[PDB]
Amino acid sequence: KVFGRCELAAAMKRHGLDNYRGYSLGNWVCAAKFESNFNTQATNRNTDGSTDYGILQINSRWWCNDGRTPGSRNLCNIPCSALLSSDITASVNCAKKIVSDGNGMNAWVAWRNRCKGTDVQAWIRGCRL
Ligand SMILES: [Cl-]
Ligand SMILES: [Cl-]
Ligand SMILES: [Cl-]
Ligand SMILES: [Cl-]
Ligand SMILES: [Cl-]
Ligand SMILES: [Cl-]
Ligand SMILES: [Cl-]
Ligand code: NA
Repeated sequence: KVFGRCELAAAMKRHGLDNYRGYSLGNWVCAAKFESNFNTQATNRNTDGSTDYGILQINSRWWCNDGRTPGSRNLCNIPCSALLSSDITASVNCAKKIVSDGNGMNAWVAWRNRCKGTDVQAWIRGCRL
């Protein structure tokens, strides 16, 4: 599914991401735009052989099982295919674990490079929330 900006903001608000560990909703919407262009089916292969999955590009080295990342962990206890669903529940529940891991949203390279320190409230402007 390719979400609209406000559609995704509403879905993330309903799943408890607004101010989760102090990160306002616009941070999560901005991260999704630049990681995946709001497409749940996005995949990208890394040099190390791991793959990033779904709207928040969650990596198979640590967070999900894809059956082809040798010596990896599955800390979210999910098949990586679950992260590509039109239902963002699995992605949101795993993202809450990642952002609690000590580096906050710096875990998402596109957030650090494109969202951090910008006016992220712009990402939820005009939305009915
Ligand atoms: Cl947009
Ligand atoms: Cl915000
Ligand atoms: Cl594996
Ligand atoms: Cl594991
Ligand atoms: Cl699994
Ligand atoms: Cl959803
Ligand atoms: Cl933090
Ligand atoms: Na894994």
